[PDB]
Amino acid sequence: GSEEEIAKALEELVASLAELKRATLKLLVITEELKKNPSESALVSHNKAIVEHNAIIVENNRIIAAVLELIVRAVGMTDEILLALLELKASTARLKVATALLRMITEELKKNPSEDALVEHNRAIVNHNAIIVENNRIIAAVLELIVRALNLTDEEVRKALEELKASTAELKRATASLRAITEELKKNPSEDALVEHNRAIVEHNAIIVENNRIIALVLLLIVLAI
Amino acid sequence: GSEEEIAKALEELVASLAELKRATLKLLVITEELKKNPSESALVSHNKAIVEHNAIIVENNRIIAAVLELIVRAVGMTDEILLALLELKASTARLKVATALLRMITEELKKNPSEDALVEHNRAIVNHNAIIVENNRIIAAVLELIVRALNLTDEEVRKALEELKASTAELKRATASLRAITEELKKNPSEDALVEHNRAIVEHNAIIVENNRIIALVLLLIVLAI
Amino acid sequence: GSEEEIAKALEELVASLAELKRATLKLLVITEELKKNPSESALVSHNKAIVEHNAIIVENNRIIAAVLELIVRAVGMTDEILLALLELKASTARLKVATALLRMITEELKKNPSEDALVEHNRAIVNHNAIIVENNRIIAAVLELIVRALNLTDEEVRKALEELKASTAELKRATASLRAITEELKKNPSEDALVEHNRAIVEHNAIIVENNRIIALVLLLIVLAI
Amino acid sequence: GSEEEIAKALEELVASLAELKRATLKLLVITEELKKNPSESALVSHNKAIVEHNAIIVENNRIIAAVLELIVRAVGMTDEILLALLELKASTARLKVATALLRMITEELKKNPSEDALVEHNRAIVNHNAIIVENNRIIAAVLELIVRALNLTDEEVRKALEELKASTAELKRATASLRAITEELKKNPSEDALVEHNRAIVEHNAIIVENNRIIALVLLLIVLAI
Amino acid sequence: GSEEEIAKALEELVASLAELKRATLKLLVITEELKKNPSESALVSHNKAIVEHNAIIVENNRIIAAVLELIVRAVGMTDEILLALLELKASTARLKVATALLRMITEELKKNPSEDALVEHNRAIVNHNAIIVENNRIIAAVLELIVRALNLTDEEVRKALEELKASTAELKRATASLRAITEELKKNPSEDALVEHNRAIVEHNAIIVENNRIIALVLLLIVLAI
Amino acid sequence: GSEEEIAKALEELVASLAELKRATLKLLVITEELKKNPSESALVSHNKAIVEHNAIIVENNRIIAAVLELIVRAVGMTDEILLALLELKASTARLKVATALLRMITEELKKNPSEDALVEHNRAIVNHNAIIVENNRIIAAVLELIVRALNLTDEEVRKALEELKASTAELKRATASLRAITEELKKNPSEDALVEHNRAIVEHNAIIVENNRIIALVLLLIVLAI
Amino acid sequence: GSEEEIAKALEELVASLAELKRATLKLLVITEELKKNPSESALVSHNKAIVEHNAIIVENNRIIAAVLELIVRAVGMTDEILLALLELKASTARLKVATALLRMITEELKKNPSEDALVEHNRAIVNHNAIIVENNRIIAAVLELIVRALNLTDEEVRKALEELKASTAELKRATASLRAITEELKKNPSEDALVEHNRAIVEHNAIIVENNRIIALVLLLIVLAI
Amino acid sequence: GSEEEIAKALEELVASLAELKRATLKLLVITEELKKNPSESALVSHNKAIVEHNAIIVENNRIIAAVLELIVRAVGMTDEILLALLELKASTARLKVATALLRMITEELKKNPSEDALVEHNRAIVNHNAIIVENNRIIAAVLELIVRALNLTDEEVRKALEELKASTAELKRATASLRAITEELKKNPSEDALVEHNRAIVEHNAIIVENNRIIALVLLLIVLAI
Repeated sequence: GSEEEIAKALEELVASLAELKRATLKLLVITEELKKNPSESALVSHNKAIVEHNAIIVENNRIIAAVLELIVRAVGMTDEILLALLELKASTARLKVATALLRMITEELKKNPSEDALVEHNRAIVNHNAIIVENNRIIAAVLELIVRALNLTDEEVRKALEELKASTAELKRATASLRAITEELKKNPSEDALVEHNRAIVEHNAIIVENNRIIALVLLLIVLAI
Repeated sequence: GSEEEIAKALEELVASLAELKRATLKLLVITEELKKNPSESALVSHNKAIVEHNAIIVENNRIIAAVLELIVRAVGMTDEILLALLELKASTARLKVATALLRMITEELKKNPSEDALVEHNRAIVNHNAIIVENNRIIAAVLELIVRALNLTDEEVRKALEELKASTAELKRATASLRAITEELKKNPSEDALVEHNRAIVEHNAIIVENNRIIALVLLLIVLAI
Repeated sequence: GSEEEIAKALEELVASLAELKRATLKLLVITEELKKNPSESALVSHNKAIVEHNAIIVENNRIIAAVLELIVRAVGMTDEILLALLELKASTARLKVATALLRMITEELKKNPSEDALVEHNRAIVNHNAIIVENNRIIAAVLELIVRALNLTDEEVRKALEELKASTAELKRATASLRAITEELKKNPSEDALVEHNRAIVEHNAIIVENNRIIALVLLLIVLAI
Repeated sequence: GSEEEIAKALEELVASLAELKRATLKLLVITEELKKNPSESALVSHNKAIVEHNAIIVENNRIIAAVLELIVRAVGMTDEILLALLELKASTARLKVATALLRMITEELKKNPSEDALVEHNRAIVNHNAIIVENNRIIAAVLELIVRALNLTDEEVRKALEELKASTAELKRATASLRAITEELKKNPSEDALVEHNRAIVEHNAIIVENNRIIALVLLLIVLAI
Repeated sequence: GSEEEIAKALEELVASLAELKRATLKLLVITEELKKNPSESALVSHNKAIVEHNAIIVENNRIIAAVLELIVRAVGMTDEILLALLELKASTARLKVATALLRMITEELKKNPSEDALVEHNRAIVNHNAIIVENNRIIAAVLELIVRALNLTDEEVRKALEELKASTAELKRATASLRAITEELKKNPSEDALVEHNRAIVEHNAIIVENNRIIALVLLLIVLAI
Repeated sequence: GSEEEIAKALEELVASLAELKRATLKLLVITEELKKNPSESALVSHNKAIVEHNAIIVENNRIIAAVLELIVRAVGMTDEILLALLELKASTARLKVATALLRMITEELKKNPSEDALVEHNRAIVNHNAIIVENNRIIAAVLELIVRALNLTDEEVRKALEELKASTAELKRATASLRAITEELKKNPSEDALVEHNRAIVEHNAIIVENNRIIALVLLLIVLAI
Repeated sequence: GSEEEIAKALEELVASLAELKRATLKLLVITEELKKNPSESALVSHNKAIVEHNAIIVENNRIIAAVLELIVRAVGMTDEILLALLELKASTARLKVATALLRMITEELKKNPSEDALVEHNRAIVNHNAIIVENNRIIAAVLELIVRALNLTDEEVRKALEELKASTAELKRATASLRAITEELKKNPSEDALVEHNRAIVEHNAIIVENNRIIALVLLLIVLAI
Repeated sequence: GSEEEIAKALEELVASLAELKRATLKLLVITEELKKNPSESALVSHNKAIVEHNAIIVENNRIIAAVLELIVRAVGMTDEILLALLELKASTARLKVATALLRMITEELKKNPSEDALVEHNRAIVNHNAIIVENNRIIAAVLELIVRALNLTDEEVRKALEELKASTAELKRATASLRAITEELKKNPSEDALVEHNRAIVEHNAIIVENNRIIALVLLLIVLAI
């Protein structure tokens, strides 16, 4: 795209980041309220709020993928870039699918809530997040390839990629930990467990938001360096 | 006011009536959903929907009081009209107060829901409706006075007033019936009772909406007859 | 307004006239279908179609009043013009009120239809039309005053005013005739009467549409002569 | 506008000219058919075809006015140009009004044809054409001013302006002649006269089409010279 | 564009070149027939054939400009390239305008032919050709810039550019010669002159076709070298 | 644009200049307070105030670029002007990008402040300013071209351009000096250095504000001279 | 506009005239104080007071232009009136521009005062005044046209226009004289010259105030005569 | 308005009447002093006192017009009343305009007094009074209509209206006489004439004060009768 398109889309990206931050703060609020005064309708409303937070994350990742396609068309594709963009477009579609899946089981839970339904819903949230994580790993791989293809020497870019690789390994570890406690919950579901689990989910989402911040710093540094 | 003001306000009134009808249909839907698949979070969400429906009714009654004030200033006050308008303005303020009361105990229920809280909330809904009923009786008394003061001979107006008086006596009977089953619920609260009770509430609200329709026909006939 | 505004508004007027003609043809169709195969749901749907046709007529009269206000501001007010425009604005508001009244009793009929309700609805249609007639008389009086104030000597204009005065006296006679058969129906209501009556209504509406055509010719001739 | 807009609009102009020529040929055909086998339905259909031909001329003049506004914004306004463009915009609106007037009396004739209605319709066609003529005189005055403002020395332009001034004086004379035979017809209406008159109308329209051709040559020469 | 678009468009270009060659051969035929048996209707038909040949050249130049825009978007704009492409787009629009001008004066000649009209038409053909020449000079300048911007070392490209620069200077000389004999004809118009002149026109068009062949060799060599 | 648009936009420009001056005074205040009582939270708040001051500068440069686009469309583009405006539009987008980058690392510093983060933030402020400088150099080159294209002989304009060229060379020198001390700080970071550095930043911003004042004097003189 | 709008705006005009008179008296005071005790800070403060006086004059001329637009819309435009109002709107925008220019060089003088800066400031005041003069000449030409268009025979109006033409020619002569002494000062700048010059400026402003008084008498007479 | 508003405004009216009486006595004093010891500065100061007396009359008429607007809104408008109130509001604005005109030529006289200026000032006073007279005639017509609309049978009101009509005819005669001697003065201006004229002015003002007294008695009787 043109510099006007790229710049406009980065303004939309930073707007989406501000909205994502605000939603993360709100989710932390309702997580505290649930911790202090846990109840069945509180659990249902908290889960629905988590679903809307995830939908904001998905829109953030869509805008990032759009910006990257404009950036790569600016610089030019390469073999490894083209294979990573085909992987990115696949993961984007898989995410839209899992987003619809999550929203539909959310509506089932809202209509007919029960503890078993909360367990199933939490496990489906953990699978949706694992798909977001894979989307972020592919986006990070694309940015790694774009920087290596440019041969960009900016120490600000190298520093931001060291941050992005650290955030990616941290996000893998947090994803594994969340799948582990999810398998615990599935074995021993209880309201106290549902609360501890939703807490760990909110920590995982916070780590994903940090990942999206680092990704946005890499995009901004690249767009300045080209 | 001028004929433009009255006509504009009647456009706002008919818009509010269409909105009220739409909300009544929606409320009947969720009442059926609650009847078929009753649950605690369904009860909480149903009660919150009743609160938003009542807020729409209150705005309808506010617009009616505004129209009547413009109509009476058009025709001129009289002793009994002025005394009924002072009674109307008092009842309007009492309704704004009870509306805030209901919204605040609604937020308490949403935050900390339980069966006892649902009973208390249903009793406060029944008191809010009883205040709406008194508001409608005073508005009907005002229209009765305006027509008798004009000495208006239109048989369409007399017919609509016979409808309005029948609807008013019906609304007294329905209010008494709802207070009776409310005193039963308070004595013997149960989920099955909470469901049967919310059903009776929705029937009472439907009768109030019929009353507001007849009231709007009387206002339209009066504004045409002057 | 400016010549661009007036011309645009006359394009809107001629568009509304084409729509009105199309609706009149459609209404004649359903009148024939009702005559051939009369039934209760056919009666209800015919009345609802008459209500939508009347709403189109009312929008036509609104556009005519707008155009006349722009024309008079173009030429300049005069004592009799200003008094007639205040009479026109009053009749416009009264018409918006009666339009809402009719739509609301239409919804009552649709929801709770019966032969008595059809009679009451037909009488309310006849009153709505009588208000349309008064709106047309005031609009014709305004155009008579505008032409006399300009002192316009065009024989095409004089001819169109002879047509407009003939159409106005014809419309008074037709209105009286329709009120007469309405008083018959109210005395002796029957399905055969409801059919004959709805036929006479549709004839009356056709005469109103002829009046609106002549009115539009007068506006076009005036706007060309200034 | 940009050179792409001007070129596109001149392609639209030449397309409209080809369509206008085709319509003129068709109109000459039906004029001959009417001359050979004159009849009432032939007269009505011939007049309706004249109305559609005039609508094509009006669209041609709208496109010419658009092109001139883009051309003048290209060169820059001047006092006499701006006053002539305000005269052009007024004449454009007056023409849209008379076009709607003509179409509506056309529909009246088609619906209720008679010899008197044919006379009135032919006279209204002659007035519509006289308005087209005034539109063309203003467009020619604008082009005269644009060329004199540029101080353009091209002998091809001077030749085309000598053609345009000759065509304009010819069009004044032909318009006067057509108004003269129209006043004859109005005095002595007969089918033989209606036929001879429609023939003279079609000759007048042909002269207007020649005027529009010369106007388009002037626009093309100007757009090449800037 | 993509390699599929570029290749398809070059297939369209070579198709247009074959069509242009065929048309040039046909035009030489009718030029000989006119030389052997010159006559007024032969002159008119020959001129119309020249107009259709020029229209084919114009379509060829449109396709060349399209291909160049796809090629430059492939390589990237540069200051001098962007300024030459804006000059090219201007010349393209000027050519579409002059093409319409020529077609319209062609139709005037066909309808009302005379020796004076043939002289004027031949002079307008010579001006149209001079515009084609300027279009070709700009296209050649664009290709010169594209090759210099790539820094392309292919001796086949350098050879084709030496041919293109020689053809361009030859085309300037031939254009000047044709304007000289055109000024003679305008001074001393005669049928023998019209024939000798149309012969010189056909020679000039043949030189333009040679220019378009060399241009196409440069485009093909560039598209292979990138 | 019209004289109203240009004048309104220059009123917005002078309003932005007054706001920029006020912000510069405020920044000098807090710079002194930091010098007298330096502390980590004082450093963080000072840096955030510098970021808001830079955002005001960026809005000032956007309004200047808007005015220049209206001015050039008033006079007409030229080759060197169009190339400089494309350079300006690119630099405008690059500035919006770097502005978002700065705001995001500002939020990172505010959330997780430390001395290392202050060093990195100061280096990013110096890069943002260097981009503002490049924006101002391009704007000055554009104004130089507009004046030379008009061939404007006003001695007031020549004087203001000698001021603008002196301010531009001064701004280059100050930018280089600030990058030099930034490389010192990066080598030897300390609180005392951070303070001395923020002082030099504020001096650099003051020089940019002088540049924007001279630019506005040139725009005002040009708009009067056209 | 309506009689209320015109009258209100004339109340604003007479208020602005009273304020202008008061400011002229104050400026004469400080002019005398400067003459008696001339000094650099006295010169700076006197010049700033002259700038605020000129800003009051500019607001006076804005209100006058507003009133004239309401008056002409009351009576109706004409060709020469419309061209003079376009000239007035242009001069109004040019004045707002020169007003901003003056205020900004005023702030430059206040911040960095010197004898050279005082000379430059006085020359810019003289240019600002020359623009005020042109604004007043255009306003007087508009009033001359409005009166001639009305064909107003009132001897009070003719007398006031003879006064207005005399004041206008006097203002031209005074403007030329002030430009002459300005060219002296620029040639031979000295504190004694700066003082003598500021004296001549204050005399010129007094003559402008007399012009605005006569203009207001003409507006009042016209508004009474319409 | 309310009875409190009407009563308060009538208290303001009676206060203004007392002030008007006091001012009339003072003006008679200075008229006598001028008669005994006539001189140019006595003439100037007397005229300025007449201007302040006229300003008091204008404020009296404003308060009366306010009271009438409250009274008519109390009773209700009618066709002739509404047309007279529009005439009253117009005359009120025209009077505010002529009041400003008089005050401004008063300031011109005070600043630059001379015998010619005194004559011109006296003629402008006589025109100002003629506008006051027309204001009073319109106010009397409004009161005549208000009383006739009420159909008020009070003999006190009929008597006061016979007084008001006599005062009105007397005021017409006195106005004509004053215009006659004003036309004498304009023909034969002299100090002895200026004195005799100011005397006749003071007699006219006394008649206006009698008119305002009768008008206020009629308002008081009406407000008691409603």
